[PDB]
Amino acid sequence: ASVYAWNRKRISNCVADYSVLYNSASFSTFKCYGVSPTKLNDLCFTNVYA
Amino acid sequence: DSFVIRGDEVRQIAPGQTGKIADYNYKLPDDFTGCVIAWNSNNLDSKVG
Amino acid sequence: SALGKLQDVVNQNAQALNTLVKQLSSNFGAISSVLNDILSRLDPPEAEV
Repeated sequence: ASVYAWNRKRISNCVADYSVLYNSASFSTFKCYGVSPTKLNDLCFTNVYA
Repeated sequence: DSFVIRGDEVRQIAPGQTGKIADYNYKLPDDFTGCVIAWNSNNLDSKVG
Repeated sequence: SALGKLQDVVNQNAQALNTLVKQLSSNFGAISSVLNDILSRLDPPEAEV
């Protein structure tokens, strides 16, 4: 979607492998703010939104 | 320490960075002191083939 | 209220201990007041801060 009508998808009830996101070189910017990128596999979350 | 990398990978030669050559090729410590030097070498380290 | 002088000392010491315990719940500008949350969420360059 366009940026004025940006699409919000709920992520819930899943096990997430962020290591395929860290190890992929396709992303020009992979920058996390309130959490380390390598600790994402060690934590549990709710209210995940893309 | 001399090496050749890409143009977008020069941000990863720094303390406290997350990245690819930082993890598996060349890591700088968090208490690193010194200077990192980078310049473009497309005229020398590149071939048309 | 006959024994208020001793009870005042007891209440002051217990209140000072309660304030000192309560001060652990404050984050003092950090992201969390729990050390384990910071150590499990962040890399050491920003977890140090």
